[PDB]
Amino acid sequence: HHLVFIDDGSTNIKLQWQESDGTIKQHISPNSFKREWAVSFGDKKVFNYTLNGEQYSFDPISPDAVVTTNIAWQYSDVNVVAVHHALLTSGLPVSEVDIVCTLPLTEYYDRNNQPNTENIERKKANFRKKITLNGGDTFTIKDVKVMPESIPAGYEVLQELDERDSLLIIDLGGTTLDISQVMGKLSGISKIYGDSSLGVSLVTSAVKDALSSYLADDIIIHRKDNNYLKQRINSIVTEAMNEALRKLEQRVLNTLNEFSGYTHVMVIGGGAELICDAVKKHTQIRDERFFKTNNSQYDLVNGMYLIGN
Amino acid sequence: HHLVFIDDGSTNIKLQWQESDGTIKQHISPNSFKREWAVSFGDKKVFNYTLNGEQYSFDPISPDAVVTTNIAWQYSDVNVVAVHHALLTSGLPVSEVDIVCTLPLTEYYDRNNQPNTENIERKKANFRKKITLNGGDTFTIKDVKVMPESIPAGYEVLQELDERDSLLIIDLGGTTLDISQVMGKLSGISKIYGDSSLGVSLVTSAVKDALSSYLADDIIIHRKDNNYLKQRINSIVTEAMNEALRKLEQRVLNTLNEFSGYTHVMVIGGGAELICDAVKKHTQIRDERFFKTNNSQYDLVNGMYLIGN
Ligand SMILES: Nc1ncnc2c1ncn2[C@@H]1O[C@H](COP(=O)(O)OP(=O)(O)NP(=O)(O)O)[C@@H](O)[C@H]1O
Ligand SMILES: Nc1ncnc2c1ncn2[C@@H]1O[C@H](COP(=O)(O)OP(=O)(O)NP(=O)(O)O)[C@@H](O)[C@H]1O
Ligand SMILES: [Mg+2]
Ligand SMILES: [Mg+2]
Repeated sequence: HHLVFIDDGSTNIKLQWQESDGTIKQHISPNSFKREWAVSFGDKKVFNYTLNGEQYSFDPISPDAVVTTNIAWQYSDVNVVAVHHALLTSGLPVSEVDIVCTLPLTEYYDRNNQPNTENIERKKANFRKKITLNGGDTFTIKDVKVMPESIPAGYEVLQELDERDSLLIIDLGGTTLDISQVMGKLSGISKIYGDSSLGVSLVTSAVKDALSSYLADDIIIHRKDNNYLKQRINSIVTEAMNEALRKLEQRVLNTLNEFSGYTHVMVIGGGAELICDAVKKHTQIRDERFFKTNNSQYDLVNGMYLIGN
Repeated sequence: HHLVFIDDGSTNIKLQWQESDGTIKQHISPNSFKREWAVSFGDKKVFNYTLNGEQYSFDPISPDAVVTTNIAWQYSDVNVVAVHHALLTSGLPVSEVDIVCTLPLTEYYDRNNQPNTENIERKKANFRKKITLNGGDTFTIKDVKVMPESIPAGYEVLQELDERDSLLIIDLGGTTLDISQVMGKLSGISKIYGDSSLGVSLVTSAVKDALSSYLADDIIIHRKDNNYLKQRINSIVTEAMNEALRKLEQRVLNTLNEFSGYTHVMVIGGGAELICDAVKKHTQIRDERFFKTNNSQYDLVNGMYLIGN
């Protein structure tokens, strides 16, 4: 079977898997689905699913998309649809697959930092829900393993740490800021933290107000090039973005005040690039001990792959 | 002992209690504390606390206030400080008190909608942490009981419902939208929902951007009076607020699509007035079965009082 590692996040589903020839592929797919089939009169291609006697369709523009920011989204029908759609648009041949998926830190672990067995099993069972697609066959999910978010992204680093050092893993997602503090060699977890009131979406929504999702996203990724901005549009948007970024940074730095005793720091998630500078400065962590990739939104799923593949 | 009912929310702490003479009092106190004593050279009055060998002070203006939007805030040192400060500014005489406090729906209950016993006990034990105040004595918390959020606010109504009807309780807080669907006579809970990516703060922050916290709060509460706006300031702020409100409404209505089979609807929390209209319209719930007070931010703590007092 193909083995697919899946970071099913509330913004995008990230996939990683190894091809027959040993080539490693990554994939990303939005999770925007409405609880209704999409109608095409001939122009658009549509992905119309049925899950539990309910219609779903991929829809990246309707405002009536199903919410994905609630806690129980991890165990929802629409999550299952989102994962099947990701598989279906990945380029993998339709087939039986084993998967490894994630639960957010505060779902994977209980408030005593021990694995939450009931949540883990609920996550596995969710993918037994049966799905159909109009005008095509669907992947068949077989074995399901569950990992926590965060930890796998830091594991390659954790292997190099003294059992006594501890890595601070800072994950700024689209809708959440989650942080773990983990003992070297993954000998234990000293602290877990989850705050769903801040994510990249703060900045995206701010920019959007000053003014699709793409325009704002493009404006943000190209904030360092003045000609792109002037070109892409027709000074206000700019100030708004900088204030959003400023407020984002302020709150992230506030959050870090909840942690101490860490010797190493790593920043992951799609928002890593937006707070990287402010986090390095504030932590005063000597650079050899500060970790950030150039593909931050895939750090988790890559770490999962290196562990479980 | 005085018995104090406490809704310790991430924005404000709400208190309710009965006086010796049977008079019912309510109180509200912000939860903004920095992990450091506040310095007064003679002008300001300061509340400087020590919790676990750590300094805290009430601070409604410094940006470095301790975060209160993370999940574990319910079990934090700073929560304990916030509750003692609320008591201390309530007008109650300093003394030994029994209290009833709340856990959010998704902390009080596990993902199988059964009471989470470990979380409940962790909440009780939190108030055993010892606290001191500079230049004054602190209340002594004795017995602690814990109720869930939401349910108590709807209980007076639930008593009147057929065991077969079900009340949809919609709680828009400062940082969270939580919803329960409860069988009449509190015979059971059919569904629990928690989304921490939306709250009144969306609107408050939007207004603030268009431009203290008060100015934005005042602008919002008086959005229906054009002279107040013109007077309070020096058209932009207006459009921004209306777009924030519009987006708020859109997402709340999206959330309601996750629920069905309810015969009654109730809207509570500080944000109830901001979505009341859109919720009544969208639900198409006949008015005798739609419940909203004129003191929405105290609905929970009042319901707790009526139950436990
Ligand atoms: N280099 C970058 N600069 C700016 N934004 C980025 C960058 N890379 C990714 N993003 C965006 O950051 C957002 C968050 O990405 P991501 O962390 O993968 O979301 P998520 O995992 O699905 N959300 P969550 O459930 O809260 O953890 C997305 O909208 C990305 O497009
Ligand atoms: N009638 C009103 N109109 C507009 N805003 C209001 C009104 N009443 C209260 N608010 C505000 O709404 C916000 C949310 O209040 P509240 O629901 O009590 O917060 P909370 O319980 O502490 N937050 P949370 O932990 O997310 O549940 C506060 O900032 C209030 O000031
Ligand atoms: Mg993520
Ligand atoms: Mg509340």
